[PDB]
Parts: sequence; C-alpha cells; structure tokens
Amino acid sequence: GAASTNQLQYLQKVVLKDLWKHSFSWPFQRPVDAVKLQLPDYYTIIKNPMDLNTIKKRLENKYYAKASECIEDFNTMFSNCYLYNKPGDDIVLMAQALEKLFMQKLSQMPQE
Repeated sequence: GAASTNQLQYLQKVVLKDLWKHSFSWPFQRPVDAVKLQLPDYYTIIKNPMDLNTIKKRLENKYYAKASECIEDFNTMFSNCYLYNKPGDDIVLMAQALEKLFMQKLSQMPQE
C-alpha cells in the first residue's frame, strides 16, 4: 500500500545496513565464488542463490515492487546457507546470528 515505500526504505537504510555492519556479514556480502572456494556442487544444490550485495542493488535500483519480495530474498539467503552446509558448521552459526538480528529489525519495521 501507501506504506510500501516506507517499508522498503527501512529495509535498505536500517535492516540491510545493520546486517552489513555486523562482524559476521563478510561471507554473505557477495555471491559465493564457487571456483575460488573450490565448491563445484554449490550451484548444483543452490539453484536460487542470494547475497547482500544483490539485495542492496535491487533496493537501490527499485527492483522490488513491495517489501515482501525483499524479505523473500533475505529469507532465501539464510535458507540456502542452512541447505548447503551442515548444522553446526561455522558459516551456519554465522548465518544464525545474522538471522536473529534480521528478525529483530523486522519486528521494529514501521506500520505507517
């Protein structure tokens, strides 16, 4: 509705910024370079990859029609991490910390 622009700017200026500032954001900032990381199965398992810079550019470029498409992308980024890796892997514990912060930020999103 009329608050969609309000919610998308919150996702860009608060949610994305605060996740990026988090010490654990580094491995999620750019697409996984599966050649450099020697992960030849990564993009066979992860058919719908997502990363913070892709979300950042989609927000800047007004790619989203509503904030829910953006939330879906964040959700996919976290879910993909838990899918490819094992419970308890370092990257999974990093993602879980970021997801916890993400859900706090969502709980404070304006209802204007």
